[PDB]
Amino acid sequence: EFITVARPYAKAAFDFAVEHQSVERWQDMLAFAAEVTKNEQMAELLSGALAPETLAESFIAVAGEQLDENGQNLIRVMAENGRLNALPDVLEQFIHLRAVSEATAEVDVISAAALSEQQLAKISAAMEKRLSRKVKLNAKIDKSVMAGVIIRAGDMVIDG
Amino acid sequence: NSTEISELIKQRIAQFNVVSEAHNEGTIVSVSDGVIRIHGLADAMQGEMISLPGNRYAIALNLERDSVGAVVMGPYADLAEGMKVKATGRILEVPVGRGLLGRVVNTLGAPIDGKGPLDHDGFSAVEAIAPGVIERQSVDQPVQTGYKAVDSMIPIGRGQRELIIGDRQTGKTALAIDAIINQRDSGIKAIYVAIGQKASTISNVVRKLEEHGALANTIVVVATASESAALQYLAPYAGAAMGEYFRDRGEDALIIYDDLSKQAVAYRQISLLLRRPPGREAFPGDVFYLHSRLLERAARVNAEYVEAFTKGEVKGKTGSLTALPIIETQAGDVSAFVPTNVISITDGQIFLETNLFNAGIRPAVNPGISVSRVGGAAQTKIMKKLSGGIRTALAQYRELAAFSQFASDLDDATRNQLDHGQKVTELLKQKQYAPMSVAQQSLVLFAAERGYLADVELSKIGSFEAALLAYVDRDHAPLMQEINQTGGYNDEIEGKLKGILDSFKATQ
Amino acid sequence: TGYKAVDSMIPIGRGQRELIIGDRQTGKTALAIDAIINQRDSGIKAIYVAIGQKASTISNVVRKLEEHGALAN
Amino acid sequence: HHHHHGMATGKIVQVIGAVVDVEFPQDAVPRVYDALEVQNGNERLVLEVQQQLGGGIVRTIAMGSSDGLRRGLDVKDLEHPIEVPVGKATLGRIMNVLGEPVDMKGEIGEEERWAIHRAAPSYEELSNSQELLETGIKVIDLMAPFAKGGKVGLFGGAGVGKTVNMMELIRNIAIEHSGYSVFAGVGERTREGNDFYHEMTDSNVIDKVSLVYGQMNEPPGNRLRVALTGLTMAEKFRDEGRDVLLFVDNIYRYTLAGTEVSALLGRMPSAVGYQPTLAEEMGVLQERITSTKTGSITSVQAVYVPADDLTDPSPATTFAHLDATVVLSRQIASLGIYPAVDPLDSTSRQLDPLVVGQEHYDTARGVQSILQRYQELKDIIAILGMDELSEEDKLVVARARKIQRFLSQPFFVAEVFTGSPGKYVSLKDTIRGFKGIMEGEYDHLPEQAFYMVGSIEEAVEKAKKL
Amino acid sequence: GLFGGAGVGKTVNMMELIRNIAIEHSGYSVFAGVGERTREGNDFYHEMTDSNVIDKVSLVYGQMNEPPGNRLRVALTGLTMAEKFRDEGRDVLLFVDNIYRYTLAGTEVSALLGRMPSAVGYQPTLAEEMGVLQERITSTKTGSITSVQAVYVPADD
Ligand SMILES: Nc1ncnc2c1ncn2[C@@H]1O[C@H](COP(=O)(O)OP(=O)(O)OP(=O)(O)O)[C@@H](O)[C@H]1O
Ligand SMILES: Nc1ncnc2c1ncn2[C@@H]1O[C@H](COP(=O)(O)OP(=O)(O)OP(=O)(O)O)[C@@H](O)[C@H]1O
Ligand SMILES: Nc1ncnc2c1ncn2[C@@H]1O[C@H](COP(=O)(O)OP(=O)(O)O)[C@@H](O)[C@H]1O
Repeated sequence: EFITVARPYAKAAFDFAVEHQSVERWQDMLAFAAEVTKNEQMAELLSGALAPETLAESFIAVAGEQLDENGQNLIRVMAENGRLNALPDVLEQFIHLRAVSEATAEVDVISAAALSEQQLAKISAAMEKRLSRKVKLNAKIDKSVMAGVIIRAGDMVIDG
Repeated sequence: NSTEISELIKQRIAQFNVVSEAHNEGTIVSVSDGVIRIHGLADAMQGEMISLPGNRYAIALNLERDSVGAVVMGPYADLAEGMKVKATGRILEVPVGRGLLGRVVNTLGAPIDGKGPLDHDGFSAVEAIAPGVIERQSVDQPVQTGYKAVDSMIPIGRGQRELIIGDRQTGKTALAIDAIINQRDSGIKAIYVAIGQKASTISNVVRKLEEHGALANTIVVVATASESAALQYLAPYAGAAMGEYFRDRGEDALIIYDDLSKQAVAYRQISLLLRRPPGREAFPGDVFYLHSRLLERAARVNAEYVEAFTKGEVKGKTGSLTALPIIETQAGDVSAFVPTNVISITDGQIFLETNLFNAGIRPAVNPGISVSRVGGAAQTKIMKKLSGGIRTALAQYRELAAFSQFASDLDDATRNQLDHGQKVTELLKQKQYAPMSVAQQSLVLFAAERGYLADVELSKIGSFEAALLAYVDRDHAPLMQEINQTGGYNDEIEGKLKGILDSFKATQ
Repeated sequence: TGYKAVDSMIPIGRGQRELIIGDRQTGKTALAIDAIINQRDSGIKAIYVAIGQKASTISNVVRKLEEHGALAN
Repeated sequence: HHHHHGMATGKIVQVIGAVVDVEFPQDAVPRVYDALEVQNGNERLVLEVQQQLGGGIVRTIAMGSSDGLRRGLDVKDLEHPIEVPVGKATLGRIMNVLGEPVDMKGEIGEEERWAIHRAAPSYEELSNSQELLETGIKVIDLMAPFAKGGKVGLFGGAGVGKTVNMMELIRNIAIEHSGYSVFAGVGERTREGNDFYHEMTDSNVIDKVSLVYGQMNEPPGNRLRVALTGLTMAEKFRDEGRDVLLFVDNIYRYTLAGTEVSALLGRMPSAVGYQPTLAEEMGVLQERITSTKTGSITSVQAVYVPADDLTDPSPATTFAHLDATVVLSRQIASLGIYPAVDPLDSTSRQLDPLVVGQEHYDTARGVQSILQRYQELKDIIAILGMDELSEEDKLVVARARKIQRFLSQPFFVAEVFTGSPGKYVSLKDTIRGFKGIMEGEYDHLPEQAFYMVGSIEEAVEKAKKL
Repeated sequence: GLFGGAGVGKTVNMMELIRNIAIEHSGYSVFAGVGERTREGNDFYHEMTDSNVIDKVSLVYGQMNEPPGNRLRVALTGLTMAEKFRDEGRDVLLFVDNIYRYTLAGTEVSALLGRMPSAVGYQPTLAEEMGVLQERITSTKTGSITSVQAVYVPADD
């Protein structure tokens, strides 16, 4: 999980993704790929072999041909990199990558996370807060805020 | 890791598909202090010089997969990374001409004097293979000591491995240096290495080149503090190119070399740069690989030299090449792997003793502290002849020391020995700067031949009596020419000596 | 014993770590290994430490057990 | 000075201590030292250059305090990679390492500016001269000649009096001026510093020179920088004056910081954990020293000898680069001798007998012989005691303890340490000493008398009483 | 090995050896030399001149210049023919040049390897090399494997 290593790879991604404008498409490619990577019986086999060509070919081969030429030459980069083993991490990055542009999500307050796409901190946020009306759900909230205020409280008891 | 481009990844993103473009000149990704990771100039020649922004060319030894980088002597800071490379087609070569004897130059042969004149022919790479076996002729050619014990202590044929070994601050840059003078009017051609030296040394040196006004019979290059090690790393190899133009010119030469180690660990700093594991003290495993290269160079060719460059406009004759090692020791530690590998390497050995230096004795060296396998082949039937007692006196005086401790244990037989040894001891003397007559060598024989010891018995009067002696020469000095000329031992000639002993009676 | 002055000089019984340290060339490789002969009766079997030294050692050694006799023990 | 407008930024990439890990535009590019600004919450700060790292991210350096910084921070830049105002007005008030007037006086100083980089004369460019200087130094002025422009070396770690022996350096230096010169000190103690300031005031000599003085506890980045302060500092003068003189401090610290940062650079140390280029750095610094045909300069220099390991490669580059130098004996010190220098050790390349005539060269040689001897038998005694002393030897030994004991004399300014004053000395009088001692001329002479003593006349007055 | 020193004129000894090889026996014997001072070869040439040892003259090349690996490597070369004549069962002798110059060799080997410097970068094969030599030489049922000493020594004690 170097994953920081992602960037030069990961970075050119968005750019190619930007340039190639695939991100719908490229996004597809990534979905497909992480899928491919996931394959465990394959995985045992996956570090098996020395010849990079062999893997580009075989991997690309059973793949179901979701591949792109830019992603062929480039996949050839990751294998030539030999680093390719860990690739799926980038999708996470890619997510943020995709996310980066214009996105937003949410952290559950005490219940469940809206992940609302709201780009104004504490504003678009506030918009969601007010937007409750989702005010209904408990979902452990009370134990949480009462226990957390209670936590600041006993914290002061200690302070007392 | 090395990949690192990411932006060219964008390039390579699809360009992994298509490349097939070999520049002579690739961009130099990033640099440290003259050395740069770089990519391009797809074709490789190992150790190829590589032109740069500005005249400079550089080189890298390490074949480095998928990218490589290199450094160059020069301003390293001006440059900017990723510049299109400047390919240099030639591996480095150095100008080769026989006309520099009066002028010295930067590592480039750039005259630091700025003589402005250029007498040299073409240019030629610094390092090259040595001559075949048996292509060498053994050479009896003597040499002029000027320290009596230099020749008397040791003979010198042309071509031998020198030693100088001795402590820092011992005098041994001018104990080392002071040596160079005796050469003088010799007429053989020579150069002196300089490792990193302080300039004032250079200047005053030049003044000495007024002292010996000569200064032009032979030239020497220089190394200074600003200098790039690469300059040094080749600098011995650099001079190698030239003296090869004398031996290769059929000429016979000696070239001083000293203070290498400075260069050496500098080459370690290369290894740090090389990010490559060194040996102890960060010493390159190379070591005797380098020393192999440079040290390997010196020779006295045989009429195999009849095969010449012109091979031959004959001149079917044998060339010979000598040179000067100087070593230095902190605390006088023999463990020095440098002195180890080197010590092993040396053909003959020279040690200076900070005792006699500490004695302030004119010489600091110790009998048997310094030895040479070459031996007395160079020593002349007279010179060879008369020279024996040294060792014993050495021993003796040395051995004499033994009872000195037990005070007053000994009788006159001893006292005659010991006295004689004090006497010889005295007999050793030398100026800080003096030329040597070597007819003066004949002088010594008296103490052997002439009783001469009882005479001028007085310490002061012995000493002075040396001078007075020297003077008396003017009274008669016809045969010395012949003597100086003859260079041979004639029993009949010994008469002239016997009678000279009268002039001793004559001169006080 | 195998060595008078050592026997007298030191006693020996079974199971006890014994140490030895000594100069090569004498007698070292030889040592007292002849004290195997001291076994004679050989009530306790034993095995010689074998080290990679010499086929010759192996050889004169073989010859030596022979000279003594017998190695089948 | 001039804006220096905009320029956007590197963002702070990674927090490695004081090491600057941050990333700027692709086009954004420095020199191996170049001008970058950034405001801390408090203030503009600057990190000197990086060597070369990619991604608009390179490393960098600082004289400031690293803590309390937020990552990703934007960073400004100045055009002039280095700009050092060069005035002659400076002699009034000291300045920061920034050159910020260290005195309370604000100083307009001068517009002319300088930068760290500086370069050496041509082969022919400098002048070489034998003019020399002689003073109240009991020996060393006597024991050794001092040519004009000469850079005197100081040997040793401190505690040697290296500040107090250094204080002697002040004295003799202080003793004779007949010109304009300036020295400073850095990574150094204040009690001294403020004292030299108050006494400088009292002296009121500051007109002749001012010197920024660096502090011991100072941050390294400055410490590193201080040399450039030296070189540029000279540059004006060398241009300005043909002649100069100075003194140098804590160059041990120089090495010290330098090594200290080396691996911080992600470099492997030179041996004994030295820094790999450290010698290169040295040939740099000593190389910075020069005296030219157009102008020459003198200064004397000190680096703490680490621990009296002479093998110290630091000490190697010392003698190597050494110009002039001196040595001190912690036995001789330990001998309680006030002067406490390693006489047997120290040596003058310039010393020439021809220059010195024979009498100097000779006599000195002789004493040297004695030293050789007393050293020589010193063993035999220690073993045997003296019971067996050969008459002659025994005599010499007398001359020996006497001669050692003899070297010592009082110093006028010295009354501080020991209430006792002293005086300047006259060479000829010394020459006399050479003979009479050589004579052992005064046979009854008191041993105790000779120590820390006045002339043979004075010691003769002692001799009267003492 | 022969404890020996310069100035001894040990060559005289060597000659006596060969003369006893053809005289005392059929030597069918050759000398080995490597890494050495240039001089003797001429002398040897001279000696090979002086001697009829030109009959029978193999010249083992003797230079140090080679790669420390190249240099060190020469053994099996030295071996294979004596392997012929001793394997011919014929009495065969060969001269050996350097002993602990070869020590320096095997070290320079292991170091060159980038194989981890052993204790003081000790050479790995010292036992495998040394006893490889041992493995070479014996009175062999076919023919004895007879060879001359090498003296080179690290400090020569
Ligand atoms: N005959 C002599 N007797 C004593 N000293 C001499 C003699 N000839 C030359 N010297 C001295 O050697 C002295 C110092 O030599 P030098 O300056 O080379 O020291 P150094 O060699 O630089 O130190 P190192 O010994 O470490 O190289 C010179 O002052 C010179 O006078
Ligand atoms: N001091 C001694 N007294 C009696 N015999 C001795 C003595 N020294 C050596 N020997 C003889 O030498 C033999 C021991 O030699 P051996 O070579 O085994 O010694 P070593 O140290 O083992 O040699 P290495 O260990 O080098 O093989 C014994 O058989 C004995 O005959
Ligand atoms: N000639 C001298 N006589 C007596 N003491 C001296 C002399 N020179 C230096 N010192 C002593 O050196 C001591 C240490 O002061 P300082 O110079 O800081 O030593 P250092 O600088 O070597 O640490 C001072 O207390 C001072 O008394």
